[PDB]
Amino acid sequence: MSKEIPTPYMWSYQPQMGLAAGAAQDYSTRINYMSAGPHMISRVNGIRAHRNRILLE
Amino acid sequence: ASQLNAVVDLQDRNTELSYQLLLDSIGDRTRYFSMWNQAVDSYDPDVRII
Amino acid sequence: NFASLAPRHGSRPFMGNWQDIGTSNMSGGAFSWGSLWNSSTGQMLRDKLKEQNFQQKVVD
Repeated sequence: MSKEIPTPYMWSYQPQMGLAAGAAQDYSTRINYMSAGPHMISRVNGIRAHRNRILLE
Repeated sequence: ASQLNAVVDLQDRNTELSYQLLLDSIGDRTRYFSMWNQAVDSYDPDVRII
Repeated sequence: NFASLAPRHGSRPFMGNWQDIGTSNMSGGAFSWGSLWNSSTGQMLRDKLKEQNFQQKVVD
């Protein structure tokens, strides 16, 4: 969502040709915090930021 | 005060079956407990297999 | 000192835990290893034989 902490995009492999097929945002591992307050919501956003830092690097 | 829910239920989960399996796992099952109507269903193993 | 008169599991006298020395009474006292017209001559013998061993917590 946020243009600064974005859910990452995960590639899809085509085994047969060896090229990489289209990718997409990850949609199986999202965290549902829609029932949380600002504390945990900030904590989760920080966690996703940490994950993004790990990936980029 | 917090006018927001705190129990999130999806259509995928099957809490009935999960509770059944948990009851089977943690303790004995064949025993009968009338408080929760805790009676497990079964057949006579002679009726099922002649 | 007294390890000589003990069964030995091999260069290591088999002296048990000392924690164990006697309390039972009537409430709060329980011990492990708990308890547990002829129509069809099928599983009747199986159930009669079923009263011969519990593997519940067999320990060795």
